Amino acid sequence: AADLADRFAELERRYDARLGVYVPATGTTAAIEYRADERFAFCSTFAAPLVAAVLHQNPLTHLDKLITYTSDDIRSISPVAQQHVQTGMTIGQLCDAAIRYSDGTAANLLLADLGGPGGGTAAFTGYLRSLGDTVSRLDAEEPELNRDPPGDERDTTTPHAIALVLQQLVLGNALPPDKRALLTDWMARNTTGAKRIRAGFPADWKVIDKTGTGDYGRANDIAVVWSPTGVPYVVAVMSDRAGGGYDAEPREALLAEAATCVAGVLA
Ligand SMILES: C[C@H]1[C@@H](SC2CN(c3nccs3)C2)[C@H](C(=O)O)N2C(=O)[C@H]([C@@H](C)O)[C@@H]12
Repeated sequence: AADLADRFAELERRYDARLGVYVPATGTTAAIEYRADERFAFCSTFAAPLVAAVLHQNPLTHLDKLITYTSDDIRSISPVAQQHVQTGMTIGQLCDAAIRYSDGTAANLLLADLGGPGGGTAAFTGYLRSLGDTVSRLDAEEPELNRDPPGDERDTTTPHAIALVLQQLVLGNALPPDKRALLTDWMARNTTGAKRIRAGFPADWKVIDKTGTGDYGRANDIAVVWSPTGVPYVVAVMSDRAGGGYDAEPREALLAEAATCVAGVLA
């Protein structure tokens, strides 16, 4: 706050970055928005609504179905799937890995499970449309979805759009309570987000999140946070550093600082 928009702009200059932030309005707080309707690549953030789509589409015990895969299926960072290729992974294990480790092979297999044209990308986009998101689009799977040139609309969402999607999934009634809890718990146990939105909120706030990182210095985090008294907020922070070209380093610190600024306003 000096003001908030000024603080975000200062961060953009510091990190030679484009920063997008959205926090939906609540009973007593106005929406926080900065470049909130600009498009940014999903990166692995899409895996959160992907898991919601797969959960919604199937009986709960579909989680117990074993999926087999092999060498040519490992095409992207896949910390868990690389370890289990010899035995296979259940849908539940794939959901766990896709969310908690940003496992790209897991995401790819879940896309294939959802099925339909574009290896599942069309049905994934259709799931978002069913939640009233007319903005986001997924066009490729991993790793290609991380590589669209700056400005290209393929594989993008916006801080505004993805926040409203996440709000419905975790806080709203997009999913029945049992599936909602599975999704929430996986994000609660995320391993990839300690230096992002989590870094910006006091330890007595609960944080669940799904990160994303890609080329052109892309670094995102979408989260639901709860105050010490149980008041929830949805926080979407997205960034890229197109000025550094394809190999621009993603800079988590930017997201941590942006989240700290948001937390200051929400406290
Ligand atoms: C690039 C990963 C991660 S960030 C990357 C994983 N990293 C580290 N692992 C151990 C130490 S740092 C850096 C990054 C992420 O979510 O943070 N993300 C995606 O988005 C892909 C894609 C395969 O789903 C991946």
